[PDB]
Amino acid sequence: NEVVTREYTINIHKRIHGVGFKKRAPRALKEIRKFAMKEMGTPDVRIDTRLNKAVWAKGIRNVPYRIRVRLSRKRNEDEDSPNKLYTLVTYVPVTTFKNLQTVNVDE
Amino acid sequence: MKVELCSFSGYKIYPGHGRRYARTDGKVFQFLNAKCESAFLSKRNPRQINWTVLYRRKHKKGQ
Amino acid sequence: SGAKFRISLGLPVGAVINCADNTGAKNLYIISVKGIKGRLNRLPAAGVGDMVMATVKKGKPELRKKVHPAVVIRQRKSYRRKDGVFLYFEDNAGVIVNNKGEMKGSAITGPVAKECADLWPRIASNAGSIA
Amino acid sequence: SMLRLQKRLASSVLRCGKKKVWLDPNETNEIANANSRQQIRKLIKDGLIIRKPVTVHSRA
Amino acid sequence: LRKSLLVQTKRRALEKIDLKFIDTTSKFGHGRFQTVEEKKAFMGPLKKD
Amino acid sequence: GMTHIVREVDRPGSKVNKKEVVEAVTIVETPPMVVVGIVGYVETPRGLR
RNA sequence: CAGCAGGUCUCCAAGGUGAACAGCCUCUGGCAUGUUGGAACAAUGUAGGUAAGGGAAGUCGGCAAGCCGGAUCCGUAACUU
RNA sequence: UCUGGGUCGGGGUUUCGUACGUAGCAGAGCAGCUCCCUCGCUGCGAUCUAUUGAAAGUCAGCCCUCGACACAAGGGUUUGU
Repeated sequence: NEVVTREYTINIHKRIHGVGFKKRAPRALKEIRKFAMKEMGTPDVRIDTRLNKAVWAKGIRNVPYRIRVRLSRKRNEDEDSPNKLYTLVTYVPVTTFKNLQTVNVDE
Repeated sequence: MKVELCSFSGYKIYPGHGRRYARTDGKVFQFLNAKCESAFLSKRNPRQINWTVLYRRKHKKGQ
Repeated sequence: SGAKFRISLGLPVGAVINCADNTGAKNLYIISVKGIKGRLNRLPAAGVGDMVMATVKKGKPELRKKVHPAVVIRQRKSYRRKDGVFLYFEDNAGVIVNNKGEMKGSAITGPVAKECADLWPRIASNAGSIA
Repeated sequence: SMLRLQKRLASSVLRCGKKKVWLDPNETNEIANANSRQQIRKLIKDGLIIRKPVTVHSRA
Repeated sequence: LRKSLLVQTKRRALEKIDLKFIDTTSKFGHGRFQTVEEKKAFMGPLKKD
Repeated sequence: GMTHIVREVDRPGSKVNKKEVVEAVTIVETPPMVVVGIVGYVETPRGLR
């Protein structure tokens, strides 16, 4: 109920339409963090390295239109952080993008 | 109310839209928008353009 | 009887328009438009069908170096007819005329706009094709 | 911690730029105490530091 | 909307209005069809079937 | 929104007599009202209170 | 007067495109964008661009901007020492 | 609580113009084998046709969704005749 993980797809073109060429990719990582705090209630969001590679795989200017991403709220069992829960966000390689919904996967 | 067929593309041009073009020797051509207008002014044959009706009358497509 | 029904006008003072008649002239240098009251720094422009003051630059020398009245019969700027059609004639053309509306010439090369015909019925007499 | 010293020495021993010097990020704590060459040349034999390959510039 | 304060007595204001055509083409770009049925008949069959 | 009207203009004395035009209009969706009260006003020397 | 877009004498010079040690991209080598970042994209600005029709009618003045531009085959006037 | 809004997906509309792959006896021709057959076979080969009005985008400030996902009376500061 609190350590649940599930699939999501994020349309970048919705969240970057308007910004300049040199700030498209940095804004996208900020929008993934903003998107992760809405569904998952944890304000602390960690973006895994392969997801950062996937957004930057086509340059800072030509950010990919659609991306399929996995959000996983975790336990935070080691750090005595003021936040008891965090979300680990990782990238899922997907070939075809049409007709995929936010399915709830089982860990 | 006279709907009339575009000279380059071949789509029906409703009376409120389109553009009228008449060259010097005396004949008149009809364009639905500037997309079709820009092609005819640069000597582009519609028969080599895929999306026009005359392509479909030449390649026997559709129907 | 016949009104104007204002159109899009795009031929200001200084434009050279070709001669579409048989007076021997080639071009017409627009010097001023007859009927324009004016405005500060606003160049007097003419559409099709307006009596305009022109001057031949190249052509027959007995027509050059003097002032001739003219009526514009073709224009490049797309103007809107009242039924909602946008027309342009791929060139700017005019004819040499006097103050009464009588042509110096006798024949017209190229079409003449429909609104130019009814304000100037004598221009429509020698027009080979209309609109 | 501070591996600026280790990268400068790793460039001189390997005769490379230090662009091709790759320090091990996961097991880092036994790299910082090697504050000289031949303390890191042992780490070359230990596989902690590997010369990165040249970026490919294809002539084909 | 509000009724006019002035007393409208002109041939422009008192002209009877009879419509003849309604232009219901798409305003989301340069449309060319009034309705879907007029479009689909001219569009013919599509790949999405 | 806005759209065209093709209509017949029958004004006398014009050049557009017995010919058609296109005409820009504005579409205003006008839902019916619900009356939920009345108010009264009295004229005063200081205004209309 | 400074970690100042200023000034200061020299050695070596990869690959591609391309006449070229010209301009652009990449390798070796070097760096974090040059006394800071985040949020919006108001006016007026600085630096770039585009404009239907006319083409200097603007202005003291074609100022600025704009046109042509490389190579190959023709062809090339007045004048002249 | 007219249960609502958000996200995705689905269509509608539209922008551009026919995607990769496959197949072809199209394809200027060229090369190999040789049953020296060269309409014989196999390869390279700009491009062409069928799939293919195809592929891609489509609100960030376009329209319906009740198709999936979770969320939604939750927090803080003040206000008295």
